[PDB]
Amino acid sequence: ALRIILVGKTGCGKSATGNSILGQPVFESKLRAQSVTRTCQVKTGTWNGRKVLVVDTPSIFESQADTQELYKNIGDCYLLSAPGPHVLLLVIQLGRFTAQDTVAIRKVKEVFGTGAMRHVVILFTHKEDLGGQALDDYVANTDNCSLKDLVRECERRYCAFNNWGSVEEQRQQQAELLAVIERLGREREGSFHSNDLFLDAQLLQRTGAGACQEDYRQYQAKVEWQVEKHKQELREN
Ligand SMILES: Nc1nc2c(ncn2[C@@H]2O[C@H](COP(=O)(O)OP(=O)(O)O)[C@@H](O)[C@H]2O)c(=O)[nH]1
Ligand SMILES: [Mg+2]
Repeated sequence: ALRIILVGKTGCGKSATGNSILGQPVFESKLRAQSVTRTCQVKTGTWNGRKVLVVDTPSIFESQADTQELYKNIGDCYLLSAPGPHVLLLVIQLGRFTAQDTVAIRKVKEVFGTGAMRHVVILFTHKEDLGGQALDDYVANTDNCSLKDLVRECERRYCAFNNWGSVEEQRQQQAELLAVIERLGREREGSFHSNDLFLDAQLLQRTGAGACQEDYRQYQAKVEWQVEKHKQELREN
C-alpha cells in the first residue's frame, strides 16, 4: 500500500489535498471556524485503483518551541507511516509562498533528515487562482528564488490541485499526480524514505515483538534525539 505524508504549513491545503486524493471527506478542513484536529491522522483508501495510506499532519512544520507536543506529533507521524513514506507530499498554496513556507521546507528536513527530498513531490493547491495560465509557465516565471530552489531539489516533481474542483476537474488532476508518482516510483525503484527512527517505529508496532521494552515516553524521547541529529547534520554545511 502506497504511503504518503502530507507536509506543509497550516492553511496551505494539506487536509483538503488528502481528502481529494482519497475521494472522501476524512480530514478536518474547516473554512473559518475553530478546528479540532491537533494531531496526525491516518486514512486508508483507494486512489486510481491503487490502495493508498495517507498521513495528515498538524502544525509540525512551523516556528514553534521544543515541547512534548511537538515530539508526540512527530512521533505519531513516523508511527503511522512506518516503515516510511514513499512520497512526501509538500503542499504549497499557489500564489501564496511566503516566509512560513520557507520555514516549512527547513523543518521538513529537520523532521525527516537526509534523503527525504528524493521522495518529495510539490503539490500546488488553489490551481484555480492560476487563471488560464499553465503551471509549467508559472513555476518558470515566479519571482520567488526560494521556490525555484525547491523545484530544482525536487527534480521538477510538482503538481496542482483544485480541491474545490468538479468531478471532471478532480479526476484530471489525480491522473496528473499519478504520473509524477509513477515517475518517482520508478526513479526510486519502489523505495520508501527511512531512517533509524522510522525503523525504531516499525519494530515497535509489528506484532511478535513480545518485550514491551520501549515506552511512549521512551519513544518520544528517541524522537527528540533523532531530530537533534538531523539538526546537527544540517548545521554542518
Ligand atoms: N479554493 C480552494 N480552497 C482550498 C484548496 N485547498 C484547500 N482549500 C481551503 O483552504 C482552507 C485550509 O485548507 P486545509 O486543508 O485545512 O489546510 P491545512 O491547514 O494544511 O490542513 C480550507 O478551508 C480549504 O477549504 C484549493 O485547492 N482551492
Ligand atoms: Mg488540516
